[PDB]
Amino acid sequence: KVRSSVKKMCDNCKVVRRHGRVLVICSNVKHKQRQ
Amino acid sequence: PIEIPAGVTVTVNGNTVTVKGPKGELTRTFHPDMTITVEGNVITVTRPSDEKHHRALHGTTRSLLANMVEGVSKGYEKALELVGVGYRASKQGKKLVLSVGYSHPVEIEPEEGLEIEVPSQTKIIVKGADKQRVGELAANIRAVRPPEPYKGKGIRYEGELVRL
Amino acid sequence: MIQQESRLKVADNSGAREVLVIKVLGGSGRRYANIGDVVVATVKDATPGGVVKKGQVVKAVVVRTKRGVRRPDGSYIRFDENACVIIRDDKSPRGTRIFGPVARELRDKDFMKIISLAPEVI
Amino acid sequence: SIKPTRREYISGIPGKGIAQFKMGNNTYPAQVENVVEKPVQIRHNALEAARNAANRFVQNSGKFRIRKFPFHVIREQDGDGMRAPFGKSVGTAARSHGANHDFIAWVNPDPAVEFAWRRAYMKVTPTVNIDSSPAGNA
Amino acid sequence: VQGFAGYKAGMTPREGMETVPVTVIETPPMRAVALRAYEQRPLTEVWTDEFHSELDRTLSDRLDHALDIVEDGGEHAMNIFRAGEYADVAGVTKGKGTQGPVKRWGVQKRKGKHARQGWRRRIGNLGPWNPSRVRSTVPQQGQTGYHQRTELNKRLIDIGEGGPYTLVKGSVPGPDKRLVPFFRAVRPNDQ
Amino acid sequence: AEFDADVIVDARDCIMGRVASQVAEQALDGETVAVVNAERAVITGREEQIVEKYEKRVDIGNDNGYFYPKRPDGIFKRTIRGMLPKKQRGREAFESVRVYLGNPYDTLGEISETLGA
RNA sequence: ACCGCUGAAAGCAUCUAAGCGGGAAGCCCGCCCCAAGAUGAGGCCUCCCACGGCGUCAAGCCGGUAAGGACCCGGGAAGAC
RNA sequence: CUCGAUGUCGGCUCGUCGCAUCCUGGGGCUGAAGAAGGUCCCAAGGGUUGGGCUGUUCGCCCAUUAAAGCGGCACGCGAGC
RNA sequence: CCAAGUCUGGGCUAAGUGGUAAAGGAUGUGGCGCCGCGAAGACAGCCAGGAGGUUGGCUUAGAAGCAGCCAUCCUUUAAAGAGUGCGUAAUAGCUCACUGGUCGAGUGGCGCCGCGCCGAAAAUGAUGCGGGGCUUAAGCCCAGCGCCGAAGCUGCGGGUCU
Repeated sequence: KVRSSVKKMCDNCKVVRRHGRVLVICSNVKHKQRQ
Repeated sequence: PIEIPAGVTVTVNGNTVTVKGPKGELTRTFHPDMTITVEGNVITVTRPSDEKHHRALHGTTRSLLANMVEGVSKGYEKALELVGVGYRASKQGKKLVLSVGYSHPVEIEPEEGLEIEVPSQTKIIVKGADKQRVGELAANIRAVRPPEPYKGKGIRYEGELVRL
Repeated sequence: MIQQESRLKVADNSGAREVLVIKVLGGSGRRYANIGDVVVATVKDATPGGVVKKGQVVKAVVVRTKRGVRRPDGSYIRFDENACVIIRDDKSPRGTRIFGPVARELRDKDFMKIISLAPEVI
Repeated sequence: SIKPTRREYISGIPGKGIAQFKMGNNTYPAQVENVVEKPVQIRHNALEAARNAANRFVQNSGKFRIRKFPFHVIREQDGDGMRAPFGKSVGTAARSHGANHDFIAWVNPDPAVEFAWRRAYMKVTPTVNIDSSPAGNA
Repeated sequence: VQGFAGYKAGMTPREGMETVPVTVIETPPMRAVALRAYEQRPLTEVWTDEFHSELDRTLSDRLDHALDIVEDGGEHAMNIFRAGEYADVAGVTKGKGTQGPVKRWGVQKRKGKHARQGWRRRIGNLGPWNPSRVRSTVPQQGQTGYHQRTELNKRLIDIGEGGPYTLVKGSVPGPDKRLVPFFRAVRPNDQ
Repeated sequence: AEFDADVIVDARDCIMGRVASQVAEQALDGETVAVVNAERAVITGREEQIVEKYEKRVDIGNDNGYFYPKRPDGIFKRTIRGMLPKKQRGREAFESVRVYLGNPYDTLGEISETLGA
C-alpha cells in the first residue's frame, strides 16, 4: 500500500524482492506491505 | 548431492535429462548453462560457477534432480480438503465433478499425467508424477472453488485454520 | 414526446387538472414520455385543493398522446389529447377513478390498477 | 550568504524565542550524540521544535544537551509589491556550518535514549548524521 | 467466388404474426469463376471461357461446395441461406454526392437569433492557435452516395423460386432496388 | 526467387549490431547482401526491456501513421537502413540489401515475432 | 494490478532471475472501411501475335490487330467540372 | 519577441489530447459476512443528461442518472458567428 | 550514419542506469574491520520440560510479561527470563530470551565503503543525436598504447604595411 516507505510490522513480516521491487510480506492482511 | 535408487534410467543429452522408471515415466529438461553430474550409481551437483550465484543455480537443480527421481519412481500426492457445509464432490467422468452452489457444478480433467482421486466425496486430492506439475494444478482447483475463510468452508490446502 | 414543459390533463381524479413535464423517467439521456412511460412533472393547476393542489411536485405516467403509437400490430393509434395519471412511487395511481380510455400498453408496462378503472382501453 | 540590517538597527538583540538547551542526564565516559554536515540557516521554529519532540518521546537521562541556536533572520513581502523592497522580518536561526557538534545523547549505558535522539534525527530536516563520541557509545 | 450475392429487389413488410418488414433480393446462380487457392505457388483466378454470350462485349466450405456448382458447368443456385438465417450484405451507398457538413456529418448549425440571419449551414471550426495548423481529424464535406456500405446481423427469413429470390429481415440494403447486393452470416452473434 | 551469389551471407547469435553495420559497409561501397536467419539472430540480453524498445517500434503509431514492421525481416530493415542516410545511393542501398526467415538461398527471433514475428 | 505452482543462493522459507500457469470495458487479432503512387508498383484468368522502311546496343520515326479503347450521341439516386 | 500592431471576458460550434479515473472493468485492504459503503494499486475505452437565476465561468436551486470528472492547447479557437 | 583502435590491461554492472532530481527505504551486489563459537561439536531443522516466591503499585469494575503510569528483585534447583510476544472478562495455552541424541565445518552481527532498484505522475507522438548496445557489446572507474581533427602550427609559393 504505502508504495513509499515500508518497514517491518509483525515481528516477522518479511523483506522480499519481486522485480527488484520490495514488497512487505508476513502472516497478516495487516501487513500487505508494498511500494 | 543425492542418489538414483531402483530403475532410474538416466540420459543427460543436449541439456535434457531423460529419466525412465516404474509409474514415473518422465522426460525433463536441465540447463546446458551449467555442469551435469551422473555416474550410473549416484550423481549430484556440478560447479559451472562455484560462485554464490550459479552456486544456488544448481543448489536448485539438486532438488530439480531429486525430483526427476522420487518423481520417476514413486509419483507425488497433494492432500486436498473439502470443507463445505453444502459443497461436496465425488469423481464422475474421466474427471472430477465438484459442487458448491451457483448452479452449474463443474467437470475438471487431469490431462495426461495429472490424475485426481475421490477417496470420499468430502476430501480429495491428486497423484501426479511431478510435484511440480502437481502442486500447481492441485491448487489451481483448490481455489477454482473459493475457500473464503470468512468463517470456515471451501477448498483449502490441507492443514489450514479459521478466522473471525 | 412530452418533456421540458409540454402540458397534459388528468383523467383520474387525484385532484389535478393539468401538469408540466419536467423529466422523462428512466435514466440519463432519454428524451421522451410516451404513454406507459413515466414523467417527472408538476401541477400547472389543480381543482380547488382537492388533495393535490396547484404547483405540486409530482410523478405521472403515459396514457394519452396524439403523437401516434405504432402497435406491434403494424397498426396505428392516437388520441385527440395528451395527458396521464399521477402515481405513488409504487407505480400506483391516486385518482380513485379514470376518464378517457387508453391503450393496452399500461398493462404491458404495469398499472392494471387503471387498466380496468378505465372507462375503455383501446 | 545574505544576512541582517544590524544587531540593533534592523533586528538584533533578541531571545529568538525557543526552548533552551540541556535535558537528559549526565555520565562520565559514554559518548552518545548527534551532528550534521548540511549547511542551512537552521529553521528556527522547525528547530526549537524538533529537539523538543525529542524530549517528548524520552523524558530523563540521555545529555539531551544540544549545541545549536539561531540568531539572525530573513524578510520579504510587506508594502508596495515587488520593487523597492523595504523589509518585514520573520524566522531566525543559525548557520549549521557544514556539519559539526550537534546535540549530545551522553550517558553510561542508556541507548533507550540513543533510539530517542534517533527519533530526534528522523525529525530535524537537513538529513543529519547518527554518531558516537570519544569511545563511541558504550 | 467465396460468398453469394445479387441485387436489390425492394422493400415492403406484411403478415407474420406481429407483422414485419423486409426486402426482396434477386439472384439465381451467377455461375462459378475458378476458386480461391494459393497452392504449389500463386493461384487465384482462371478463365476457361464458358460465360454468357455478351460478356466478351467486355471480354473451406463457402468456396468449397462451390467446387460443387462451379464445376457443374458454372452457375450455382443461391438459397443455402434458408429459413431464419443471418448472412450479411454489402450494398453500394447511393449517389447522394457532395453535401454540407450538415447531414454529411451530424452537427448543430446556426442557432436562433442567427439560426437564420441569411446565415446557416457551415461547420464551427478547425484548430486552435498554438496546437498546429490542422488535423486529418475533422471530416469534411466528405462526399457520399458511392460508399461501399453494408452491415451485420443480417437475418434472412424465407425464400422461394420462380425466379430464385430471397425475403429479408429489415431491408436497409444500402443501395437502391436494381442495386448491387452481396450477402454472407459473418461472425454472427445471434448465431 | 533464386538470384546471384554476390553478397552470400546469413545470421544467428552474433551481435545484432556491427552485424548490419558492415552488411551496409558493403551495403555501401556498392554491393548486394542477400542472407537470412532472422530468428537465430542475436541482440542485447535483457530480453524483456529487450522486446520493449522495438515494441517501441511496435505501436509507435502516429496518426500521420507510423507502421513499424512486425517480422524479423524488418528489425534488420530499420537498424541497417539506420546506418545509411536518404538521398539516392543510400535509398537504393536499401533495395540492394535483402534478408529472409529460414532459408531460400544456399536472441534474434523474439522481439520481432514478439511484437509481430 | 493483482493471485499461484515448482525451488536456488539464506542445510530452514520466498511467484523467483532462470521454468510453468491464473487474471482485465483494456493492447494484437477478430467484426466493418479504405488501401500497393507500400517508386519492394504485387496475384491470377481471359484475350491479342511479330508490320513497315531508314547506319545499330537504329528500346527512333509508319500501317495495323475493335484484344482493345476512345472520342461524339443517348441516357442514369453518377454525378459542380 | 509583438505598439509598420498577436482582436482581450462568457457563449457558440468543432474538438484534441492527459491522469493524479467521475461512470465504467480488474484487483489487494477493511473495524468487509449479505447488501451497500470506506482505503489504495492498474487500467483511459467508451461515456459523464434538461432546466432555473445570473454578461458570466463559479456558483446555489430544480428532476434525472451508473456517472452526472480535474486539466491542457495563447485559461483551443473573430480572417467561424 | 561521419574521418579515425568492434586497441590491449585489470576492476565493476545484469537496471538499459547510462539518456536530468531530493528526504526517505531494503540478509541487491562486490571489496574492507568487529562480538560468539563446531569436538562447554556453533545460527535456521527435530525430541522435550515450555520452573517456582513471580498472580508486586495507579487504575482495579481488569495488570496478574500479552490495557497502560511505576518495579525490576529473591530463589530450591537442569536457569534464571525486569516472563519483548496472539489473546480474552481478569485468570486459563503456545513462543524463545534454555539445551541431549541424530547431524557436522563455517554460522549470526554493526562500523567502512565503490556500483545499483522503489520514491519520480502529463496533456500532438514517440526518443540515446539517430540506428543502436549487455565481461573489445557498451557504460562507468584506474592503467599503457597508436590513429583522427581548426582556417592553429610546419612545407610550398605569391601578397602587403611597419
